[PDB]
Amino acid sequence: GGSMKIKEVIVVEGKDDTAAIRRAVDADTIETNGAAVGAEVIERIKLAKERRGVIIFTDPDFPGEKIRRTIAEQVPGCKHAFLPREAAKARSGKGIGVEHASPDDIRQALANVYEE
Repeated sequence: GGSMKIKEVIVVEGKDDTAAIRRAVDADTIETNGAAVGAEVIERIKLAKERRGVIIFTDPDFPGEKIRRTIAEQVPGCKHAFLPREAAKARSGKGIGVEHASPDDIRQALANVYEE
């Protein structure tokens, strides 16, 4: 048994990121659908950050990192989750993307945001 529930809202790129996350944890997500984010979505992320915290979780390539840096600049105090080293490799599993990550690799990424 067992399950992991996430208090923070998880900010992700798209629908397949949300799907991979939901297969791993009980969590709410906000999808940016890219790095050109309107003020309305930024406002929703800011309100989530202030109320519950936010974890940004994007792909370890240039476009995913561009989303991450864009949100971090516009919403101070977001947390950041990263796939473990092995899962992030392009030659391990199905690739580098969050959308392709196994449930335990997503849980490890999220667990590593917390000090203890």
